[PDB]
Amino acid sequence: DQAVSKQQYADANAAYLQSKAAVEQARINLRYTKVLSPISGRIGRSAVTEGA
Amino acid sequence: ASVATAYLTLKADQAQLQLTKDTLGTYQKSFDLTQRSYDVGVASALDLRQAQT
Repeated sequence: DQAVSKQQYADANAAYLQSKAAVEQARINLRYTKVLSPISGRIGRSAVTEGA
Repeated sequence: ASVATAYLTLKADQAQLQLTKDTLGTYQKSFDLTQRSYDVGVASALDLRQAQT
């Protein structure tokens, strides 16, 4: 109903998209720390055990 | 005395009329600019309603 400008709607949409980008980078660092298989195959032994 | 005061109030009130016409001109130019900025999108409709009042 145009009760606020289109410009500080574009500003709020930009703040929303930038904070989605920050959550996406934090979710990338959180999908790390559980080190997934880069490729499927046959795995050897753990050179770095628990606790190290 | 009464004819003199009537003529002086006539001159002063038409000068007041000219100044209110000039303030009306400036308010109309300000609403013209707020309607211009409303079409483009910088100013919201609240500033448009304030300029219209």
